[PDB]
Amino acid sequence: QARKLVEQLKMEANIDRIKVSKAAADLMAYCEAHAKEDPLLTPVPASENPF
Amino acid sequence: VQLVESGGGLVQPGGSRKLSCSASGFAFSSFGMHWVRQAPEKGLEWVAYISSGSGTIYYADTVKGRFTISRDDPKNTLFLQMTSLRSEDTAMYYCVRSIYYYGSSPFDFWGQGTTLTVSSDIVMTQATSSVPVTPGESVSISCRSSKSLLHSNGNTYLYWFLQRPGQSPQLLIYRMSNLASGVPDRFSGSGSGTAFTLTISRLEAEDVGVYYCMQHLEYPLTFGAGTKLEL
Amino acid sequence: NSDLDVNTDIYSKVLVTAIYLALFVVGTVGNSVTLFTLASTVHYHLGSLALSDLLILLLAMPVELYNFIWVHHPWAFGDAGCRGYYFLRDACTYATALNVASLSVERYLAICHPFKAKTLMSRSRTKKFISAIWLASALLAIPMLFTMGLQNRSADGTHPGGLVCTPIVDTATVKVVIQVNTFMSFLFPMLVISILNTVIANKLTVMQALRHGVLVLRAVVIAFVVCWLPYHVRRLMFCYISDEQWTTFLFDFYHYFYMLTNALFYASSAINPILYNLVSAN
Amino acid sequence: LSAEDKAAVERSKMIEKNLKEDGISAAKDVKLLLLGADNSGKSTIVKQMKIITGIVETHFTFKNLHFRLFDVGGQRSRKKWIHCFEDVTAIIFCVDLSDYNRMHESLMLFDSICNNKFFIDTSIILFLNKKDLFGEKIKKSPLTICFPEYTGPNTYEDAAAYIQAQFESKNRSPNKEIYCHMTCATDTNNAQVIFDAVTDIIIANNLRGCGL
Amino acid sequence: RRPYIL
Amino acid sequence: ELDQLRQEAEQLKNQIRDARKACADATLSQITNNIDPVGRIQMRTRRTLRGHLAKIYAMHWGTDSRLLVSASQDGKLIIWDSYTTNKVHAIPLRSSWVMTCAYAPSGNYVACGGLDNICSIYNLKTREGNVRVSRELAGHTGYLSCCRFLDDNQIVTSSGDTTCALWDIETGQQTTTFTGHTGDVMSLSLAPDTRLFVSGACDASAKLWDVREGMCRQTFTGHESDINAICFFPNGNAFATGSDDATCRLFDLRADQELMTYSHDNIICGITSVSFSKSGRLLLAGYDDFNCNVWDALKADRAGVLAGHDNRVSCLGVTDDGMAVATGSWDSFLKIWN
Ligand SMILES: COc1ccccc1C1CCN(c2nc(C3(F)CC3)nc3ccc(N(C)CCO)cc23)CC1
Repeated sequence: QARKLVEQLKMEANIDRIKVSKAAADLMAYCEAHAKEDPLLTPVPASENPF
Repeated sequence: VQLVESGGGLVQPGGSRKLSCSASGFAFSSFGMHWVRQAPEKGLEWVAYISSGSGTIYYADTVKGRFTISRDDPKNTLFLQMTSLRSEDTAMYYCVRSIYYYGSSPFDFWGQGTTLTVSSDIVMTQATSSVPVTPGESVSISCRSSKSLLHSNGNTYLYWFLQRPGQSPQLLIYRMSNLASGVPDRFSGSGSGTAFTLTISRLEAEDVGVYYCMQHLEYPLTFGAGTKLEL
Repeated sequence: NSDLDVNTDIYSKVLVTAIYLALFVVGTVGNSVTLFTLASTVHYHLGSLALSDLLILLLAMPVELYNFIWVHHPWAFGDAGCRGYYFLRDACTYATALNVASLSVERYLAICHPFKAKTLMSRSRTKKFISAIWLASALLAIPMLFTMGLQNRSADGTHPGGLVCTPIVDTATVKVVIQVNTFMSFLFPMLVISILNTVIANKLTVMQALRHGVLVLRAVVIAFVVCWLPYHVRRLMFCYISDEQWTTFLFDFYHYFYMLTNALFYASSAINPILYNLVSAN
Repeated sequence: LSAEDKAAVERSKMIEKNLKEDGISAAKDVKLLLLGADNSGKSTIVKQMKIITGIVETHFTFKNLHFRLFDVGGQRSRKKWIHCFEDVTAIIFCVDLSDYNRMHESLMLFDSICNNKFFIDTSIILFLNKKDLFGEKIKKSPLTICFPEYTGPNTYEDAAAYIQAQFESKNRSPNKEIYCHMTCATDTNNAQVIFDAVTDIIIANNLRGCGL
Repeated sequence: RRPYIL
Repeated sequence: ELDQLRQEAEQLKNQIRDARKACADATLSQITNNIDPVGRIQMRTRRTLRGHLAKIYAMHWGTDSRLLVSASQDGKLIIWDSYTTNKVHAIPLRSSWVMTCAYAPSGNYVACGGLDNICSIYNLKTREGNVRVSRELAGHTGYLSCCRFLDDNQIVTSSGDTTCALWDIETGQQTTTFTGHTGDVMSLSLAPDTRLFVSGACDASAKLWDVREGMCRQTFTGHESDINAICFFPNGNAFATGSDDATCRLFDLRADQELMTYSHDNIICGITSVSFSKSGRLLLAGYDDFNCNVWDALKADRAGVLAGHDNRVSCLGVTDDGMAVATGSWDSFLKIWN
C-alpha cells in the first residue's frame, strides 16, 4: 500500500537529471537541423506536393 | 480458395455452349472475374471481364458480339455463353479472379480450365522462345511492349505469370516489381518503360515452365508468346 | 387612340399610387430582412417563399403603376417587354402558390408524422423539391409568352398610341389558358393549404407560442383567400364577359376594381415577412 | 485514370452504396438512454425487451418503431464516455419509491444528468417504480424517515406528489421537459408510455430550434 | 368598351 | 508504520521537487527569444473525406503516408486512400461505441475498441478477399481510450480502469500490466524507438513507462485538469500534453519537468488532440470550440488557425513524411490540410 508509493517515489528520486538550458538547446538544434525537410513549416511546391 | 470449371467438350461449328465456374472459399461477390483462353499449342489470350456488381463488362475483339459473360453471386457462379463457335475457338478456358483497390494483387488465383473442342492494342514481345537452364543458375527472361506501361500515377502495369507443365498459371510478379504472396523471394522483377526483366536466382526444381508477360494498363489485356525454360 | 385612355379620377390614381408605394417599401424591407435573417428544412422553404415575394414586389410593382394605372397606352416597352413582363408575373405567382403549399406540407409532416418525416426529409431532398417547384412554376407560366402581345387597337390599322398589351390568340384559347392558370395557381394550393392547415391546427389545439401558431395558421388560410381570390376573379370576368354585356359603367368599374385587386395582390406578399416575425421567438 | 483506378473507384462507389443503406436502416431506430438507482427495476421496465460488462443494449419493437434502450451500468468509471449518448432522443430514469435508502442518491444522480452540459435540452421520462409496495410501506414509515423536511399527510397520494415535485425541482432549463409515470411491478403498460412520450418529445424538438 | 388590360 | 511511510513519501516528494528546481537554470522562452518566428502559417484544405454518418472518434495514418483509418459511432471503421479520396475498406463493428483505432505499421492489421472493453484486431491482407476479426483482446474492466501497435504481434492499450497493458496478439493474453495511475487513462503515445511510452490520465498527470520492464520511470504533473492527448516530440526526448484547462504543455524527459506552456486568454475551451510536425517546430492541437490551432513549439506563439469544422474536433494526426495534417470532428467529416 503506502510502501508501493514510497518505493516508486524513491525510484523516481534516483534519476540523473540535466539542466533545462541543455534540453532547450537540444530541442533547438533538432528543430533547426530538420527545418528544411518539414513540408508544413516550409511549404512544398505544387509540382512536389502530393495533394 | 477454389475455382472449378464445367462445360466444354466437343461441339460442331455453328453451335453454342455455356461454360460455368463454381467459386468456393472466398468472397466471390467482392471480386471481378475474367475468362482467359489458351489455344492447344499457343500462349494465353484474354476473353472477357465482369467487374464486381456487374457494373463493367469488357470483351476481346475476337469474341465480341458472340460471347456473353455473366455472373450469379447468390450461387457464386460465373457463366460464359458462347454462340457461333468456330474452329479457332478450340482452347482451354480458365477463370481468373481479380480485386482492385490500392495495394491489391489482381490475377492472383487461377482455377483449372475446361477444354472446348470445335470440329491500338499494346503488343508484348518476348525476347526469346526458349532458354535452356541448369539448376543453380541465374535466369533472366525479358519482354518489350509497343507502348510504355508507366502511367502518370507512378505505377507500371506489368504482370509475370508461370505456367508449369500440366498446371494453370500462377502469378509471380505484379506491377513490374511486387512479388505475389506465396512466391519465394528468388524471383525479382525490374525494368523501365517498354523494357522489362524477370530474374530468377538459384533456379530450383518445379521452377520450369512457360513464363508470360501481361499488361494491365488498358483493355484489351494482352500476353506475350511465353518463354519456356528447360532442364 | 382616342378611347384607350380611361377617364379615371385623378384623386383615385394618386390614392392608389400612394398605397402601392407604401406596400412596395414595406414588402421590400420585410422580405429583405427575412432573407438576411434566414441566411431545419423550414428555413429553406421560408427562404424560397420570401424570395418569391421579393421578386414579385421588385419585378412587377413599378411597371403596372406606369403601364396600367398611370399611363394606360401605348405600352412602354413594346411586345418583347410585354411578353417578358407577363411571363415573370406568372412565374412568380406560381412560385408563391407552390411555396406556400409546400410549406404547409412540410409542417404537416413535421407535426402529424414526426417519425416518418425524420427519415423522409433531408437537405438534399429539400433543395431538390424546392428547385422542382421553381421549375414547375416557370413551366406553368410559359403560355403567357404566346397568349399576350402588343396588339395595335385603333380606328385605323396603326396609330402611335394604339399599341397595348392584350391576348392575341383566339378567345377560346384565352378562356382555356385562364381556366388552367386559375385552377393550378389558386384552387389547388388553396385546397391543400386549407386542408393541411386545418389538420395541423386541430392537432395543435388538442395539446403560449402554440396559441399564436394555431391562430396564425388560420390567419394564413384566411389571408390567402382574401388576397388572391379577387385577382383570379377579375381575370375570369375579363375572359368571360361578352361584347354585348359591356357598358360604360362596367368599364369604369372593371378598371377601379382592378386597381383594388392588385393592391390586395401586392399586399399578400408584403404580409408574409411580418407573419414569419410575429410568431417566431426571434 | 488506369483500368485499375477505374475499378478502384467502382469499388469505392459500392462501398458508399452500402454505407448509405446501413445509414438508412439505422435511421429508423429510437435511441433511449436508461438510468436509475441500483435495483431500481430498470432492467424490467419493458416486458418485451431482448438483450443483444460494458453497455447492456436491449431493444423492442412497438407499433412501427424500433426502440433501442442502452443501460450504462457496466462502466463504473462518466463525463469521459457520456457524450457518446448526446444524441439519444430521451432519457428514461427509474426511481424505486419503496426503498428509502436509495433516495437522495437518486436525486443527486437525477440532478447530475439533468444539468449535464451534453443533456441540457434532452428530455427525461421519469418512471416511479414499485408504487404497490410504497403505498403500504408509508403506513409504517410515514415518509419523514427519508425526507424529514416535510409537512403533510402520511398518505400515498401526497407522498408520491411530494417526491415527484422533488425530482422536478432539479430541472433548471425551460428547454427540457420531464414526464412522470407511476408503475407497478406487474404493470405491463410501459411501451405505450415510452411511445407517447417519445412522440411528444420528437414533435417538441421539431418545433423548437425550428426558430418557433 | 371591353377593357384590354389582362 | 503508516504515518512513517506517509512522512517518507512526503519527504521524497519534496526531494524530487527540489531536484527539479535545481535544474531550472533557464526556461525555453529565455533561450529561443532570439530565433526568427515562423510567421503566419496559412493552410488550406486539399481533401475532404465524406462517408461517416456519425461522430468520428478516432483517426490514424498508416506508415505509407497515404492510407488512413477512421472510426465512428455509426458502427463503421473505414480505410481511406487520402490521395484520391477513395474508400479502400469498410469494416462493420460488433459495437458502435468506438473510442480509438490504430493502423499497424506494416499495414496488415487495424485495431479498435471503446465501451465494449474489448480491443478488436482486424486482418486486412487476407485470403478470401474480405476483412475479418483476427483477435478480440479482453481483460480490461473499463473502456479502451487508446491503442497502438508496436509490431504485428504486440499491441499496447490504455483503459478507463486506470491500467495500461501490453498484449501479445497471437496468444490473446496480456504480457505486461502497467499500474500506478489513479484516474482513467485517456491517451497513449509510443516512443520513436518503441522502447518507452507516455500515458496521460484524469489525474492531471502523465507517466513514462518502460515497455520491456513494466515499471514507471517518471511521473509528470502540472496540469489542473484531465489530460486528453499526449504526443512524443520527434526526437524522443520530449512530449506534449493537452488538457481540459485549455492548455498544452511541453515536458522534457531528461530534465524531468515542464518546459513550455501553450495558452491564450481567449481560449477557454478544452483540448481534444495534440500532434507535432515532422521537424518538431510546430505543435498542433484540436479544440472543442470547433477549430485547430498551430503553435510555435519553441516560442509558444500561435502560428495559425485551421477552422473548417462545424463541430468539436475529435482527432488529428500528421503523416510520417510531414506532407499533410488530417483532422476529424463530430460533424462526420475528415479534412486534409497542407
Ligand atoms: C403553412 O404556414 C404558413 C403558410 C404561409 C405563410 C407562413 C406560414 C407559417 C410559417 C411560419 N410559421 C411557423 N409555424 C410553425 C408551426 F409549427 C405552426 C405550424 N412552426 C414554425 C417553426 C419555425 C418558423 N420559423 C420562422 C423559423 C425561422 O426562424 C416558423 C413556423 C407560422 C406561419
